[PDB]
Amino acid sequence: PSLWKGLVGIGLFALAHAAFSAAQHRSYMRLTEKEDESLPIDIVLQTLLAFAVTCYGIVHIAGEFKDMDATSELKNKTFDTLRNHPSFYVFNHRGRVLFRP
Amino acid sequence: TRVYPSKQFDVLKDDYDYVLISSVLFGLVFATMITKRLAQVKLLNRAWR
Amino acid sequence: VTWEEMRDKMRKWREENSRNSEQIVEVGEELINEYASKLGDDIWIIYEQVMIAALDYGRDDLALFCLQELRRQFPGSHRVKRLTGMRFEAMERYDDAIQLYDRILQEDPTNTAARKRKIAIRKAQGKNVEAIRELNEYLE
Amino acid sequence: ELLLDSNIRLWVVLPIVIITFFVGMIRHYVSILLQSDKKLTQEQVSDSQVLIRSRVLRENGKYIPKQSFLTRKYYFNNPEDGFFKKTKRDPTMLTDMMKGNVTNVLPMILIGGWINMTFSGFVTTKVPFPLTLRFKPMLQQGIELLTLDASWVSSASWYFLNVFGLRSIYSLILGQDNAADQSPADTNKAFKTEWEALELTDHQWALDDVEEELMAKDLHFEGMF
Amino acid sequence: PFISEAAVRGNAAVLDYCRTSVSALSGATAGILGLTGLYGFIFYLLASVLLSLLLILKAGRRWNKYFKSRRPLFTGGLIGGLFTYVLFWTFLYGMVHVY
Ligand SMILES: CCCCCCCC/C=C\CCCCCCCC(=O)OC[C@H](COP(=O)(O)OCC[N+](C)(C)C)OC(=O)CCCCCCC/C=C\CCCCCCCC
Repeated sequence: PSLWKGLVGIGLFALAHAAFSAAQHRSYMRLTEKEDESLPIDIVLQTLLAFAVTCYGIVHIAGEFKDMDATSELKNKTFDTLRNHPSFYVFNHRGRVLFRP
Repeated sequence: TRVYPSKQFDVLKDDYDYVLISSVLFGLVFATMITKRLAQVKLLNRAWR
Repeated sequence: VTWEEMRDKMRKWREENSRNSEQIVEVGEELINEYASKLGDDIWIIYEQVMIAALDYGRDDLALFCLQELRRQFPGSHRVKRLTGMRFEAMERYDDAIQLYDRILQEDPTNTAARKRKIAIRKAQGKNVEAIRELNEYLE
Repeated sequence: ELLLDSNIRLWVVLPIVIITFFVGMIRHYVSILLQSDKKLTQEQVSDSQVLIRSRVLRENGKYIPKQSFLTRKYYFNNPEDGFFKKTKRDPTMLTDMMKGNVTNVLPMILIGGWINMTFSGFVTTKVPFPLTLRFKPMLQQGIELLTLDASWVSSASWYFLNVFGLRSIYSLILGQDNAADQSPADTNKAFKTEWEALELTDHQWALDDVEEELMAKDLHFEGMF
Repeated sequence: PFISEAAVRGNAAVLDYCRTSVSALSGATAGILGLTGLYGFIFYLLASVLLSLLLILKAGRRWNKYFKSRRPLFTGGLIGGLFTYVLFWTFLYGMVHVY
């Protein structure tokens, strides 16, 4: 369904928010200068979950596969279509006379 | 004062050409738009001949 | 029933060469009258089918409209030249169509549409033997 | 770490990415604009299509009975029939093709040189993996530091990394087999090699055993609605 | 049986699009997390197999008519994915952790 597309959007948004959080946390260190050297569990969990949902949505957004066997889409092609030959059309048929000229 | 023993490697230069970088950005995005229109028109004309 | 739906239906009906001239001409007229500006150049290929259907449908009134629009948009175009040739053939005007196709051939020799249209004229005239000979020569 | 200037991001990091992206788009659109089909006369297209037919016959003549196939063979490669025997015949084009081939990489290198001059003397970003010290002279052009970690990169090599890592994005957005990246002439010899090859080819009518392989299983019929 | 060039080309194109998108996203995520050095590269491989699993789910059953074999699902355009992964990794690790 189309909602899949919407899903991926929020995923990116989630990732974007993670970035902001990470940036802020970096400022934290740039003002604390302590031996933490570790991201908050909340931000990494949020980033990983956003990655998972965004990838799952993207896989759907990629599209639908197509079968290799050439007789798949040609199965429904009745003989009433392949014979038309659009380049070799002739307009000397009963259609013109029968219909309004 | 301040001293830069390494020519201030980690700071933007005072003589940065803002009026050139911004100009090239916003005169090249427009160039991309114009060339996209040109490519579409040429493709249509080649298809129709 | 949105213009995208009939656009997709027309695309399908063009991908496989159908000849239900009535249905395709009705859908094309609706598209070019109500939703002409709703989409871009993708109607232009439609403007081909719409006239051909007209020549198949016999409703010549919009054939002139489509032809004039295409000609005013695409002057000196071999595809539009063949399309004018079909318009001429719609009323069995064969000499002018043959002259136009000869002019197209002398302007561009690698064009394949003109030969097909001229042999279609020949087979419409009933000269089956000469049409077969012309096709044999063209395939060579 | 290093307390890099924040203004280096808004004017040396993002503009490089934007420049690379839109220069790739510009290059692809200029490439499609420049391409013009060379005029072909009747003889060349005719012989090309004839050899096309010959090759497709060689590929899948198995679905054609034996007599039709060996009559094809007589027509193609046999003295008496005559076909394949009585069928044969600073310059501007070289300069144009050389310029077209050159314009696929050289604009990227010229953009790189212009970027290296314009954005010389910065430290733009830290490459997150420990590159070797011997790679220092090309990653850190325009920096006089000696003990600086090799993972810090100047503007030119950052742009190079951007142009290397953006081709997949180009294929993603522009379309499949796009032209924005970084990376028959003779018919007589073609006629002779087709002669020899189709001489070497054999026949295997694939319909000799279709019925028996069809009789084995019942015909699929569901989904008739 | 009878492979059709258009369908196999479309399948290759959709697989390449999915791989490129997932590699770019994985680069962005690795830059966000601040992974540095070999520990980063391994993550990419992990991301790749994750995508493979998803592709296995996407192809699902009866995939024999979609691909000759599952191999392009796993190693299809791995280097092309790696280049974009490292680009986006550097991008995000630069505009998140460096500043
Ligand atoms: C945080 C870092 C993440 C990086 C983001 C990259 C991954 C995000 C990607 C995709 C999500 C968007 C989903 C919308 C559906 C689009 C595809 C679709 O099924 O819908 C169809 C239409 C038209 O199909 P098409 O011919 O245009 O597609 C090309 C056809 N094919 C793939 C066979 C070549 O799609 C359209 O509406 C036209 C628009 C097509 C998609 C535009 C997205 C690309 C724009 C920017 C990518 C990166 C540029 C800036 C990054 C610089 C950082 C270094």
